[PDB]
Amino acid sequence: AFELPKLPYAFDALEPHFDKETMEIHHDRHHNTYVTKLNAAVEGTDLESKSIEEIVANLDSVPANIQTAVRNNGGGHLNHSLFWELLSPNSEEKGTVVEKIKEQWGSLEEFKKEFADKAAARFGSGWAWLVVNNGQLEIVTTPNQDNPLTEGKTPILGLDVWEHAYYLKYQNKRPDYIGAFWNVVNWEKVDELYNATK
Amino acid sequence: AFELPKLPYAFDALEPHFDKETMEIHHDRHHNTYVTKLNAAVEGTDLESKSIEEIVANLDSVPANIQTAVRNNGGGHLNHSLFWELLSPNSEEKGTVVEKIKEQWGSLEEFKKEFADKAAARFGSGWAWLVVNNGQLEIVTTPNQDNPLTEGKTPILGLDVWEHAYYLKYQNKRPDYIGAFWNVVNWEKVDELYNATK
Ligand SMILES: [Mn+2]
Ligand SMILES: [Mn+2]
Repeated sequence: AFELPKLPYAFDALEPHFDKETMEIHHDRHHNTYVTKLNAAVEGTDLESKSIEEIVANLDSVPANIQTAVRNNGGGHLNHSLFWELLSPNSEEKGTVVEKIKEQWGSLEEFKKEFADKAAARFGSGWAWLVVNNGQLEIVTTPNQDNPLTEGKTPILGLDVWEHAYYLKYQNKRPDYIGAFWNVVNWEKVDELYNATK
Repeated sequence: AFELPKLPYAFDALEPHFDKETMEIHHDRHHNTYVTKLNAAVEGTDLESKSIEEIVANLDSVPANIQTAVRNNGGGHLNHSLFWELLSPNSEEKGTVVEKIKEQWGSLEEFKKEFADKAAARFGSGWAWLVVNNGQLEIVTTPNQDNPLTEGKTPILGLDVWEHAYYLKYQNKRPDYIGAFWNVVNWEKVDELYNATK
């Protein structure tokens, strides 16, 4: 069923912000494992022929016996597939969302400050998200590989704050990693995901 | 009130099992942060002059306004204080508990298998525990910095499977880390904690 998407750039395309060793491991091992376990959980079930977005949006309906496996690895598959596409070696802070951000938060900087506090505050493994909730933009975080789509909020930007995403280059300094992320945001993709809600 | 406990050995004393850079960061930053934040949550209160074990044990009646900070950072302070004392550069597979394990699981290698499978199955950030409950041994894992003492079960052995504990040396290879752990278990301390429940 599901497959591991190829990266849209080289492992080292995001240095010096995200290190090449991490990009390789993160994608080829961690993501891939999410795919393997996800396929095992869904094979033989109604979920097999569903899209990853459809599975995660309707995770509350998934049978109790495979719900955790799908929640965690389906989560994993969706979240990382989004993540790779939301990164870019030549981020431009412009476009539809940067403008909606500017209008809602006053500055792009004010927005980053709020995103960074919430992302740093996520205790344990999780993700920080910019989501649209019924037309309105808001910053939420989730534990582990949970995704706001499960609660009917469309994510348009996400940062992975599992320690495996930053430890090799940043060790404990998660605030420095979040700071480096801004330089590699794929705002074009962010736009594409926002405009898909309209 | 609370203080960062000193390590009973050198930063490099557990090599080649747990690397020295990890031990230093793990102890000086990660554990220290749990201590700083716990101190902020309990200062000027009842809890300040209590022992970390009794705080964590009676977390369920700690007022809802500081519960999360105590749970996370107190739990953090407890779990790591146990962890450092539960490790040794002079590890020796004998004693009261080894014998009980032998009796209950059949062998050490059987008990290790079940411990290693559960430790590897803990999704996200967490700990794997050997606990005394109802005068029997039981393997359980907990999320984040939760400790089975809160659910009335006395832990006697504990393994940190937060990615910070192993990423620098093992990266994604959590099983290899669990494998190395066996070589530095301080079973003299496990005996002491087990015998304290009698
Ligand atoms: Mn990840
Ligand atoms: Mn730890």
